[PDB]
Amino acid sequence: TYLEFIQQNEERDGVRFSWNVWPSSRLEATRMVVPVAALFTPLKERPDLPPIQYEPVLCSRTTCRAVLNPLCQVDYRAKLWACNFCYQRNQFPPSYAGISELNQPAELLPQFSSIEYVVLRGPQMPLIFLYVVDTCMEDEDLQALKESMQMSLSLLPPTALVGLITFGRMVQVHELGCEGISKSYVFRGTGDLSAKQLQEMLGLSKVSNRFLQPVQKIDMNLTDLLGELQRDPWPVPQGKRPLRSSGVALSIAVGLLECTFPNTGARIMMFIGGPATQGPGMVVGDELKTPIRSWHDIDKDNAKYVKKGTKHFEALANRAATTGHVIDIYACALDQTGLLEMKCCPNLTGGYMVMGDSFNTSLFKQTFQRVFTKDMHGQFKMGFGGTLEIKTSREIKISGAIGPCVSLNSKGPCVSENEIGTGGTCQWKICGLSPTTTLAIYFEVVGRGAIQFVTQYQHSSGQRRIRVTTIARNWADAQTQIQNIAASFDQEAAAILMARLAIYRAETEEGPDVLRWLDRQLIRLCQKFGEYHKDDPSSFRFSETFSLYPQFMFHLRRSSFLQVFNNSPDESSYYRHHFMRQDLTQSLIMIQPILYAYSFSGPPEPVLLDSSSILADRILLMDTFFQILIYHGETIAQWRKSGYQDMPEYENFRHLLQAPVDDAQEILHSRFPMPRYIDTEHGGSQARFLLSKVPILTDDVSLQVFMDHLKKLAVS
Amino acid sequence: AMGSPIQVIENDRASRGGQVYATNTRGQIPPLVTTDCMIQDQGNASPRFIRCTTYCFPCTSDMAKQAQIPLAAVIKPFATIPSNESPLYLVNHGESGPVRCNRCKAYMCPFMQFIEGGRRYQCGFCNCVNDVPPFYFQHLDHIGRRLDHYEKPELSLGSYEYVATLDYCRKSKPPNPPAFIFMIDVSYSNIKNGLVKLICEELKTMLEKIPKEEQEETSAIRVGFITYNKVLHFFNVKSNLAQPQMMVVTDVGEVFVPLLDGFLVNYQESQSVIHNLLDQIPDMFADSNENETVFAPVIQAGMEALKAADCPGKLFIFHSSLPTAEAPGKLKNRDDKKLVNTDKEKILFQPQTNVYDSLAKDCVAHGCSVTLFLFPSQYVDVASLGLVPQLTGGTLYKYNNFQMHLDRQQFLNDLRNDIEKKIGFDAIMRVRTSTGFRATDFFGGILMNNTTDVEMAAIDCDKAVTVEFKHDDKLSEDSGALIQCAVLYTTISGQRRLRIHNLGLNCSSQLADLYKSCETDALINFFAKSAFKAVLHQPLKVIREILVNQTAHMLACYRKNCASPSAASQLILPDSMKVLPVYMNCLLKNCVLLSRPEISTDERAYQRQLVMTMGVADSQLFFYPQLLPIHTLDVKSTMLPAAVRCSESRLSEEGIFLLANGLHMFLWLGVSSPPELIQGIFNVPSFAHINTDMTLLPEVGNPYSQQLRMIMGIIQQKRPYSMKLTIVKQREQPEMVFRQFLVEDKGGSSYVDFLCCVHKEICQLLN
Amino acid sequence: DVAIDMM
Ligand SMILES: [Zn+2]
Ligand SMILES: [Zn+2]
Repeated sequence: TYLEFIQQNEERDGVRFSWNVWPSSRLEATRMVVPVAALFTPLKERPDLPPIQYEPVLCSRTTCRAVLNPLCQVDYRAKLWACNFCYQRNQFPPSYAGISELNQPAELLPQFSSIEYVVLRGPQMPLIFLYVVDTCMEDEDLQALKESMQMSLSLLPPTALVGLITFGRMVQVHELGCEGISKSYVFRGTGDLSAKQLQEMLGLSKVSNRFLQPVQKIDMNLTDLLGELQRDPWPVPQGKRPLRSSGVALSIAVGLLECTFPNTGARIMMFIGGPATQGPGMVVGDELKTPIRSWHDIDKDNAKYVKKGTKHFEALANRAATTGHVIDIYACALDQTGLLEMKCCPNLTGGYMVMGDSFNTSLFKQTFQRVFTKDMHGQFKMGFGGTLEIKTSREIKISGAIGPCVSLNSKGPCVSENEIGTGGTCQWKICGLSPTTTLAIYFEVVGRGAIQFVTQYQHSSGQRRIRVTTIARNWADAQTQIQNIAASFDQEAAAILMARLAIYRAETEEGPDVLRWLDRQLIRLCQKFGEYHKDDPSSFRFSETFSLYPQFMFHLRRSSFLQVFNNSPDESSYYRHHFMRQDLTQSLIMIQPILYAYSFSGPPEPVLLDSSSILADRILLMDTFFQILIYHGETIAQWRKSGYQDMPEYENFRHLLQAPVDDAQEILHSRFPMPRYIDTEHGGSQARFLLSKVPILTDDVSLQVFMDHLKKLAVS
Repeated sequence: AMGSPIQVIENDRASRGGQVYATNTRGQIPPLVTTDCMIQDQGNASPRFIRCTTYCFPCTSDMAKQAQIPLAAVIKPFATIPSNESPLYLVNHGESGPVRCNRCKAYMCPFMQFIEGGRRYQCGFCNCVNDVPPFYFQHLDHIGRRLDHYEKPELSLGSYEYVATLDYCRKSKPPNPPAFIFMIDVSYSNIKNGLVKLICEELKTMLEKIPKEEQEETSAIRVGFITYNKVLHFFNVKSNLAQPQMMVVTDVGEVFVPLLDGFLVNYQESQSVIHNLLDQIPDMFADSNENETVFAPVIQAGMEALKAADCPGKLFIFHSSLPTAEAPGKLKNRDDKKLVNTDKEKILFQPQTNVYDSLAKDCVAHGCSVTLFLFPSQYVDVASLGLVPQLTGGTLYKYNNFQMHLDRQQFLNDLRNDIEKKIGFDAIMRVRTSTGFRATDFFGGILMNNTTDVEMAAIDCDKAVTVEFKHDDKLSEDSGALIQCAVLYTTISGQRRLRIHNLGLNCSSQLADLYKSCETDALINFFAKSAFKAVLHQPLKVIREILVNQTAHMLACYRKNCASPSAASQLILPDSMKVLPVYMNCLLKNCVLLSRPEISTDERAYQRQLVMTMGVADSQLFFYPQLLPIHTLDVKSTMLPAAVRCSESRLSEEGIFLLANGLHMFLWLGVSSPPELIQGIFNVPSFAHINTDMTLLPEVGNPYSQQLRMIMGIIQQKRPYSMKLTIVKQREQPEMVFRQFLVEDKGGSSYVDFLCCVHKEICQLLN
Repeated sequence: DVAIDMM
């Protein structure tokens, strides 16, 4: 079964390709409309694997340097191995002497295509956590935030260095450990500062500080300072917004680490309760009169800050990524915080982007501690300053990558001229990564082809490591195997890989021509792989291998991911942020929400994302990725308002109501960005949330019409 | 053979001392500042508040130009009045505020002639008629006395205060009580010399003696603390912190105060927290290895801090060396040899950058006064570091090469003294005159943007402003010349108040009257300040020339117009000017108007500043030291020995003398100095047994060491700075310095030489 | 008036 193949290769190598059999020629591949691409998760959970404690063993050819893998031919009685990528003959290291056909090194076993090594680097660095805290918020909020911060500080490793910076009208860099007096360096929240200037001003040397100290040494002090922390003193005049120097506070935080611990794992965690109102990085004026930019405003070019503010954070993001530091943004406010302008920070470094109403919500508190989830051994499921390199067979080339990363601009034979997304390299830097982090790597064609992924990173344990995954798919003659190729199609993967290219463009100088291109490709794919007689819509039928692709597109093109005008620019940035990170599974739910129906007549069963699914005697659980909604049908809504639930007679009815609630509870823990919850019913104020989720190829129409206009264009 | 300074000082004490000087007559000539008499107001202002170069002005401009006698007034608005003398009365004129002439704006005083039954009073300064406001009307009686006079101080007294109504206040709202900001230089130098700890430790004691009116129970003045070294360390001392917080600003260049609330608190309320911080500061920087410091930023900060609390204030800055750290006001080591006919010598006495002058304006603009306690040990560029405090109306205290086991007491005395000083804040002095003449020039620790308002961010009982007048028109030998000094200011309790000083001088068409009414000390005070201000504008040789020639001119005029016929071999000097030459020569010998050979620019700039603030008592003593013979002392039954001329000629190898100018106090010992005394004073048996380098207070002694300490105390009494004691062993010891204060000797020219010179040019004016 | 013989 091709399905088992897809499932087993993702579980083993955390890899999912659009096609699992590749066209042996650039031409037929070009008109295969969906590029040979792959959704790739470098640190996929793999508990069944030992960390193997020794260096990786690489090909001796400088331009190659591939890692010894199962695809390599080995001549034990000559202690040599041929590199499957460049054919170079290589010698083994002395410690391998015993190597034999029946007792071979783990890296050579098929079961170990995809394995982890444990580098003997030397500098065992402690994790660094720098809290950058906004103080312009109500006492409820700030108190909650202070509690959430204390909580995390308790989960940090004793060796981890912690740093605290607070801001409002001015920016404060706290000197910790300093007992008996407690001091801090203050700067104008109105002017920028370089890493040097800061190093000079803070009176620091070059390359534990008074600012970044051990958790096991500061605990008392920091936990005291946190608790004694009060909101920004400077009073706020009526009709005005507080003076929040978010842009400068972050700049000072980046600089602080840039001149003390460059090139080592670290999280710069900034919490904000409102928009930056005193740049650089300034997002909106201080007079409440003016509302924070909208998508319309920004389009009518009536947003005077967006370009300047964004340019600022972008600069910061590239510095931090270049320095190997991660930037997380936790923004909780009743209105926009400026995420749009700041997105590149957590987007470019693998940082987190968290939205919310107030830190004083279970939504936030929960989300924040999930950030510090530990593995079976009590270590954060966090990786730092990873370097990703991808080797490909000579018949293949790398177009580029789309996802949390930054190009290292490492040229080579594997790079392609025609680049996609973050291209022109065979190496990317991912400062922050988790077992979930997934990237889209696009390839280009120019017996099996092979690709290897090498991810070096700093494990939360301080242990330096290299994760290696080598895969090989079969080459195919498209003029004699179109079938063998079309059967290898992965519609779910293709769907997401394509959505990732569409969304990437939607940011670029490209406007609504996205839907256009997106639709043009759907049609082309239908034309090349659909069954049909020319000019006969009704005859069009897709193999079960493709049947769902058209529907995926239907839901993509109409998603908040490409139709921003119904959300604020912040939310839009938020959704995209998470989508471009996700693995296949979660990605699908994002693009096409799941809908389950509950009723007395049978167990819960997924149902069409259609109105037809909304029935009076049925309860619905709609799982978009960002929210979990439960909808009571008209009949059920009444029995509930009547109270039958309490009566001992209706034991079952009480269960029916609870069935969906129970499952919502599981998701409301298992899912990282904790989703918003919604309990509604027929005619409820919030039914809207469900109803809404339920030339150009078409417009705001139904899946049926969409399929019709599609079927007819595919056949002419 | 001339009448000596001592003889003149003594004769006046004999004829006028221990007698009541009632200021009831018009152009009345008062006793010398050197004479101790009791003063009773009675119409005209006390000679303690204001003295004049002449108490009879020449009637016309030409007459004035004939005599060339500068017409000026020395005014010490808040001079300390003796406990045995009547205090000032506070006059309140209600809602309307103090009654004033609609034209010249002079305040209601003994100089307003009430007419027409007492419904209209004609102003005594410009002759304009006014309408006695309703609430103030009162009946005249026989010749106008108005049955009020003796009952209301503003009608019968020369000095008194008025309550100021809101339109006398900034932004038309009641001002706030001032605040004291202590700023300590904590760079290496002051950490080592133990100054930082000294200041912090001692500060815990003195913060208690902070001034507060009797009408209140606790001072309305709050306090703030800061430390620095190229970087500023502000401290939060709110009355709700068990521990003080520290906020460091490194953005010198665009300095700012990182606080409000927590900076400037009631010392009583936040007592333990402040003390806490004070105990800490010394340790905190103990290991600091910083040597470079900033300066302008410090003043900039304190001012900014005050502007924010929207209150006037005073900065107590404790600095040690030349501020070289990069930042505005950065000072270089520009001490150059451009000083004799350089014609460019003035530049040495002016601040380096243009920032200091601006900072001074900003301070005055916000009623911020800065007082500087300086502890240099090498060049410091006083012309620069002292500008803001001079212009801001503050005080400069310099302790060269400070050493704890010696200067501790001198400094702690100055500091205590300064914190307890009676002081006004955010003040502006205006000097109105009667028709005919007007104030045209001012000299003092002041700042002026227009040509009538003397702005003093702070003013104290020691400061004196010297005011020069010029003829506007012609005066009447009948009305004479009137003067009204008015000072608007804010009190330590935050009250807007007006202090008034009225003085009526005589006027005359006769030159005899002009001279008969002069006061040498007053004239000397003017000339000194006038010359010292000129240093920053003209070649010293030009200044000295002007002085000598004006001196010869004044005397030549008297010779050719008043003096009865006498031989040409004689030089005639009016009684009023007997000792004017001696003093004039002293001014000319002074280091400020002299040159390079020894004496640092830092010493010249300093002295030049100290004089600018002086009153007549101070300048008299400064230019003519007091030399007291100690070996001939009468045992326990003393009262300060008779002074002896400032010349070596009056020193004896067998004697021991005391010389003081108000800043320095020298204890001179001759070689054949009686061992009996050297024992009863320095506790050691012989002359060769004393070590100069140990200039500390010697106690013990029963008859003498006590009788000497008694006089050293009485001398310091009325003196603002606590003098630096310096012991001098006769033959070839430090004595070289000492010799400088024997102003009658050659050391420039001697007293006789100068007399000889004046006569030559007086004869040159062939007559 | 004080007179002095300059001779
Ligand atoms: Zn190779
Ligand atoms: Zn008048």
